[PDB]
Order: sequence, then C-alpha cells, then structure tokens
Amino acid sequence: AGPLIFVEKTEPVGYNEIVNIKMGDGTVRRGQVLDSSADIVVVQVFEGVIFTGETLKLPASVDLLGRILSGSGEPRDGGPRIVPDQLLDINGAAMNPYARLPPKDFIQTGISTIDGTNTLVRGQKLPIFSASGLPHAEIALQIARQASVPGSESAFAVVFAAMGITNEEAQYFMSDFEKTGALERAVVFLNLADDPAVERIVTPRMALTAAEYLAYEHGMHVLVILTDITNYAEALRQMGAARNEVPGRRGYPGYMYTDLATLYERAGIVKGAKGSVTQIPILSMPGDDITHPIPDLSGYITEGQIVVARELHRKGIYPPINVLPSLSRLMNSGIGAGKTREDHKAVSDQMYAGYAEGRDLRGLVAIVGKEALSERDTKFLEFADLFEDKFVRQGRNENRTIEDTLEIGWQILTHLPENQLGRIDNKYIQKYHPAHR
Amino acid sequence: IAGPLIFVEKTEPVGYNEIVNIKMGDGTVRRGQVLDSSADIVVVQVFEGVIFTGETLKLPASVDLLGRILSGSGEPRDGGPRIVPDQLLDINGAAMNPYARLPPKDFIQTGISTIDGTNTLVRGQKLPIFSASGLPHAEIALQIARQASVPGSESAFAVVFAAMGITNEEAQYFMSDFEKTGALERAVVFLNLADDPAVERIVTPRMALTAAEYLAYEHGMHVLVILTDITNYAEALRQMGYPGYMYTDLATLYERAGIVKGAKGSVTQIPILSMPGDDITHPIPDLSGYITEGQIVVARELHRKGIYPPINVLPSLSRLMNSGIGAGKTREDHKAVSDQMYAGYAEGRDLRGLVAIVGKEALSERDTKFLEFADLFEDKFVRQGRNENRTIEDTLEIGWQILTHLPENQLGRIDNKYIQKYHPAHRKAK
Ligand SMILES: NCCc1ccc(S(=O)(=O)F)cc1
Ligand SMILES: [Cl-]
Repeated sequence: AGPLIFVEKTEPVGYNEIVNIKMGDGTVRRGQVLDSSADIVVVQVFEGVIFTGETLKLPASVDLLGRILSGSGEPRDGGPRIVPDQLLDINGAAMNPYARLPPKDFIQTGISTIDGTNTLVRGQKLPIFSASGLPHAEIALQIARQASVPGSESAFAVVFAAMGITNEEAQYFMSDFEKTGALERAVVFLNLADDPAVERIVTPRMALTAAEYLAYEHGMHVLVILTDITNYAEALRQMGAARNEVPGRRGYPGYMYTDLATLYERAGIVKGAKGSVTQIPILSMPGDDITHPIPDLSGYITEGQIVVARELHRKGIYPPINVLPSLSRLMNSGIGAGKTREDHKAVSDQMYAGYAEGRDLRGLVAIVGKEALSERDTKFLEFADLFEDKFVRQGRNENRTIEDTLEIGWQILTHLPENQLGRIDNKYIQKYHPAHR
Repeated sequence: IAGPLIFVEKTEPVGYNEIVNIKMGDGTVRRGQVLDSSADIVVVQVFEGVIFTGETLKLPASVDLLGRILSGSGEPRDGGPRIVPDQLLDINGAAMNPYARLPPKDFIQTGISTIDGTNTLVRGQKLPIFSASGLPHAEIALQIARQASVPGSESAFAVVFAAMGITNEEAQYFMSDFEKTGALERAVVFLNLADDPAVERIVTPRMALTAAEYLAYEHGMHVLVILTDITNYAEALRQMGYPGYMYTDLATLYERAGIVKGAKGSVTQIPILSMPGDDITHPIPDLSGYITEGQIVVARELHRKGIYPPINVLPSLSRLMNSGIGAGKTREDHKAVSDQMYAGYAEGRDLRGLVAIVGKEALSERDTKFLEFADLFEDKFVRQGRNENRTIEDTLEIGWQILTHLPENQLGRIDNKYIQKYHPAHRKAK
C-alpha cells in the first residue's frame, strides 16, 4: 500500500509474505515481500508468527571515500568491510537532509560544453541524454575525475555508481579511479550485469544515501554520477510485481509510476547550506520500447539536459556534446562575478547564437553553394567549424578551468566580425576581446 | 554518397552517376552527379551543350494551392485539376531567399495549453514535437493544424501540412479530418504514401517549405508548417545506420524557417521527431540538428495514465517564448503564471517521489498542497479535448484556478501586482 523498502535477507521468503521490519530509526513496519536476492528482500510497507527482519543499511562513514563497493555496499577492492559511524536506511527516509533552498554556485566539470554553455550548479539534477554506442560512460568518468567546486569552503566528493556493467567495464573503472587518484575523493559503487537484479535496484539508493550522508553530516558538496538509469529501469521492469505486467494496464503495480521519482527527488542543497547533492544521471535512449517498456525517463528531466550527439561522434569529435539541444535551467545561479567570471553569460550567449547560425548556414551552403554565400555568412559557417573543432573537442584527460573555457571561447569568437557580436555588452568586448584587452 | 541533394525535373533520360549541370534561379549552373531517379524526378548530388543541363524541380505556386490536397510531388490527390501556377518555384530553396535577419517573435495560438501556456510557439520558430512509437503525436499535429491562429495579426494565416511515408488509412483519415472541419480551406496538404517512390518522400518537405515560403513572402502570410515525421524522412534517405550526409541534408530543411523580408509574413515549423520502437530494424537517427529553439515532449507516462494530449511541460522548452508573450501579445501575467505552474508542477512531481519514500501521511500539509497541485495540473491543464481549442486567456485562467490550490504565500514566481490583479481571491469583478 506504500513505500518500497529494502531488507536484509536472513531466510527464504515467499511472494506476498507478511513481514515485520525493524527500521533504521528503531520503529517497526509491517509489509509484504515483492522480490529477493540472496542477501536482500524488497518489501512494500503498509501504513501504520511471522518473519521479523531489519532494513538493509549503508555503513555510513567518511571512510567510504577511497573505497570501491558492489551495488549492496560490499567491498570489491580487496579491502575490509566498511566500519560504520552510522547505519542508514537507503530508501531516502534517513536523515531528512534537504533544504528548501534553490540550487546555486558553480561545479567545474572541466568540460567546456558543460561549464561554458550549460553550467552545472550545486544541488542540480542534470542528465546526460545519450544512446547505445555513444561515449556517455567516458564523459561520466571524465567528470568524476575532474569535477571540483572552485573557491568553496566546503570539501568536495564524488559518488560514482555504475549499473549493469560488464566485468571488463568494471575493471576499467576501477583502474581509472585508482591510477588517477580520483578514488581518494570518491565512493564507487559497481553493479555488474550478472549481479542480482535486486542488487541493481539497490545500487542508486546506496549511492544517494552515501551522498546525502557526506553532504549533510560532513558538510560536503557531493556529485553523484549514475550510469545508466536505463539499465536500472531494465531491472526494475522485471522485479517483483512488475514481472510480465504492462505499463498503463490493469495489473501494472502503482509503485512503478513513482519509482523513478524516488531517485530524482533526491538532490539539492542540504540543511545548513554547507553541502549539497548534485546528480548527473545518464539516460540512454533504450531502442527497445516495443519489447521492453520501461518507466518514462522524462520525469528525470526538469532542470535541463546534456545531449550526446551521434553526428559529432561520427565526425570524430570527443566529447560529442551538441550544445544547441542542451540546456541547464539553473545556469544563471552558478555563473558570473565571484563564481566564474563576469563575461560568462555573454560569451555563452554569443557562442550559442553563432553556432546555431553557422549550423543553419551549413544547410544554406548545401542549397546555394559555397561561392554564393556572403562574406558575413561564411564567417559564421566557419565559426561553427571552429566551435566544434576547438571548443566542443577536448581531450579525455583535458581538464579545462572555466577561465580556459572562456579563453577558447573568446579566441574562436574573434573569427566573427566585432560588429556581429550582438549578444555581448560593449563593456565586455573592450575588457575581454583579444583585439582589445 | 557525399554531396548535398538537389532535385531536378526529368526532361531527358539520365543514367546513374551521369555528370550533369543544374540551372539555378539566377541563370548560373551547379555541377553534380545523378544519384537516383523516379520516372519524373532526378536526385542529383552536387559538387563544390555537351552534357545534360537540368531544370530544378518546381512547385506550381499560386494562392490556389490553399484548399488542395497533393502528393509529395505536388500532383493532385483530391480529384481536382493540376495547379495553374502564378510562378514556378525551385523547391530546393535556391531561387528565392525570403528570410529576414530578424529574430522570431509574436504569438501563435495552438489552442493547446501545454504549448501556449508554458512553452509558447512564436512566429518564425522551429519547435519540434519530440515523441515515440505508439504515442499520439499525429493527433496533436492534426489538432494544431485545425486550431492554430495568430490573434490580432494584420497578416492572414495559413497551414502547410506534410505527411511522409503514411498508410492509405492514415491518408484517408487526414484528408477526412481536414475536409470535414474546414481546416483544409486555409491549408496546403502534401501527403506522401509509404508505397510512393522514396524519391517523392524526400521531395515532400521541400515542396511543403517552398509552398510556405511563397505564401509567407509573396502574400504576406504567417504560415505554419507541420512535418510528420522526420524519422520517416530519414528512413527514406537510408533506403537511398544512416548516411553521413544526412546531417547536412537535414540542415537544408531546418534552415528554412523565420520571419520573411518585410516582416509581414513568416515560416514556422513544427517537425515531428519520433523515436523508433525497435532499434534493430529502425535505427535511432540523430535529429538533434533540428532542436535549437526548444522541443515539445510527448511523454509515455502521461499517455499510460490516460491523459490526452500527453505533453510533459518539464522537459519541454520554447527558447523564444519571451518574444511571443505579455502585454499586447497574450496577457501581462503570462510569464508569471507559466513560471509558477512550472515550479509548482515540478515540486509536486518530486513530492510524488517523497510519498513513495515516506508514505502519503508523512507529507507536510504544505507539501500535500503541491502534491495535489500536480494532479490538478495534469487533470485540468494538461488534459484537454481533441477538439478543445483554448484561447490563451482560457489557459491562463485554468492556470489561475489551479494555482488557488497553493498557499498564496508560496507563489514565489508571481509578482505581487499580478496576485492582486488576477488571483481569483483578489481580482475585482468588472
Ligand atoms: N532505377 C531508377 C533509376 C532511374 C530511373 C529512371 C531514369 S530515367 O528514365 O528517368 F532517365 C533514370 C534512372
Ligand atoms: Cl511511466
């Protein structure tokens, strides 16, 4: 009748078995079993002799940082089990950590097509929208390695959670975190394709609980990277009461309509305002809607999105992010004097407009021929190439500061006639344009 | 297959890979190579007396295109006579540049609240409908074709409706709907059937856009072009993953929008971008080139819940909305009401998550109001009849009514001046 909770399995259980559960806060719930792995039971609680169990707990400690764990929080790094400061329920009920404050202030990802044009702010949920065969995992990993909060008095941490991945992918992520030293400031949760589906379902909840704990109890800005929500959804649609039931039809369980919202609700500035939880969920377009209907991923898209584009990938460009369909709705809260730089908005606006114009002119060029294009139009056409070649394109290991990003922006903007810079205040042209300054 | 596609009248027999000249609207010629052909239309890939010099494929242009149903090649499909042209216009877009260097602006009333209210369509904009297999994007497209208008515009309004690769049953349905509602009288309708030559499918949006340019520029009209659907267009390129040149080819479609020279007309596009239900047989194309001014998102969640039209405003966006709203265009309170409904709906939807974490009875009284607001938004604002044509006033007033469910002190996005003037609890009866 109510919330799904996650319980430590201590004996075999049957479908719809009535159970009593001891919660993290010491209270008890009664509920019904939906599904189970070897170690975990999924229980749907009721409001207000049988099996008595305890909830599955995150072993919460600052010593989570530097560790690589399974989806259930068990070590994968050869290290000892986490010694907990606190044992926390994982479904979101623990801590009540979120403030009623808007997201704000800069997270530097080091990727120009995010920081420059679609800025990530602390407390935001900003999905990466992608598809099979595109390098969204590479982008996610690069952000994990590079992200920081310039000028903040609060410490920064990363929670990286990968779901449904292959053995070789897991080995790769582990090696990357270890060799780069990104592991020092990260908690890494790795769920394998062949791990139990219930473990996959618990994975983002373990990750979000760790993030909330570090943000709220330790005053950290925490960035949570979740790759891939689509993979999570493929497990969900075959778990418990959803098994062989069809979305929108009789028999499809109500919790399937709100499950994704239990994940996307969990982001924001935390109480005290010294910390925050920011999410970058990867949403890969599944390709199999007809055979594998999943919960609508649109619910996760309320504060913008970063779009990975096959066009740019096929051009040989990494990261292949198309800024034009990309958006950060909270960008203005994270940029400008004292955050990035005063000319940030102006430079972003002008690059966006110039790139959009240049891309339209690729069409016009095809319609009339290169020789028929005006000199002014040719400059914008060329600007779109410069934008893709110099601004969009950056190394896998290239961590650009926002100043680096804005400088590249100004350099490519010099290709346009100064009189065509309609989105940039004259004050910023005089102060920052390379032909001046 | 590298160069851009140009369409040429079949006036003489041609062969594959034959090198040809194409005569352009200004008397110059471009050189190309024959890629493919139907009986009447040659597809040339362009580069950079002795050889074939071809004429561009032409639209027979006249105001009498209005009220007609044509094929993708412009031939009558309505039993009527062939169009008698005032002009023969190159459909490749090259003989005439009607577009002004002006930003899109001013209101197009679709009559659909989740467009007009929260992500307003403006004249000259390209605003795709982003949808997927099994969703009612075609119903939405037809509803917009029936309902759209430009309130208070001195310029007359027309619709160009182009459907690509459709079944005979869909064709009959579209024709019937245009005819019986009278929507046909202000429209030029281009219907390309699935079994029509693939060449005619790729010519279809170019015929449509040429018709819209002619009406907009030569007759001072605001023209709304509805193109359904681009995924099917992309598949025709495939049967002629996707070819590399597709991205440039799409730009030849999406460049063709905006206010026209003189600013008494415009070409606005609503392309339908539908994601295939089966990746294996119908690969997912990168149509993101078309998405530069926002998107209207058709959502499975809302469709599953039995709501029409199933538009989720939160991922939807109109980048140019501010240029189409307010005093003299819609109403002064538009931006505030939109901002507040968006914020309230987003908060309510997050609170659906919280309910599924802590249980409904654990929510605060305040949070419960926002939770209930999300239900009201979906049931009263999102939901509307297939033939329910809402004025912007109607949609703003629905908005105000549902906003009364929230505590007045929680209306952070609304200027006190608009609360005093328009909030049902304060507004004076006049
Ligand atoms: N197989 C279709 C290709 C084609 C079809 C027709 C011609 S033509 O007769 O009009 F010259 C040329 C090439
Ligand atoms: Cl859903």
